[PDB]
Amino acid sequence: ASTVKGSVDLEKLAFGLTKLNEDDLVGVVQMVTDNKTPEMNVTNNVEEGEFIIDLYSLPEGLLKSLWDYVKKNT
Amino acid sequence: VKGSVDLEKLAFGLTKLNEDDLVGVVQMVTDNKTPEMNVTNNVEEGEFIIDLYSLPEGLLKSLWDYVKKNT
Amino acid sequence: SRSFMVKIRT
Amino acid sequence: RSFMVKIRT
Repeated sequence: ASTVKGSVDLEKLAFGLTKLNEDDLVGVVQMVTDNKTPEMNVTNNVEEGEFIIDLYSLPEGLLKSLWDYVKKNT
Repeated sequence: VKGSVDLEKLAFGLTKLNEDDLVGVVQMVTDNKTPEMNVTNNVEEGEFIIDLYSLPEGLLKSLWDYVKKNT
Repeated sequence: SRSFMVKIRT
Repeated sequence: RSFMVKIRT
């Protein structure tokens, strides 16, 4: 149940995030950060180089935009 | 990675800057522009596009230090 | 409730 | 040879 929100397969989205080139992965981090709401669980540990996100905390519209971006850039 | 700087970490860190602190990145890059740097400021579109691999190692270190200080 | 954690690493 | 970053308003 935790793997689909708003008809977006979050596991498929997460698999696709891994295939992005490093400069296109930064674009995902930008899209998440630029659209951040308080309900979104997003942690950017800058010195560690890790960006931690609860995909289920994201609004359906943003998930759809992230999934479209991931399909476009893989 | 170029110099002592992980370019991907630098890029991730740039995303965490507040909008007013991003202006300081644009300032620092523009103030230190060399021909070999690939830097575009599309002013009317509000876009600042840089090849991090094209930046000299000293500027990358000062950028990384700025990012650590302001995030 | 429901969660799906992703750790995007450099 | 490139790592493009686009800072956008």
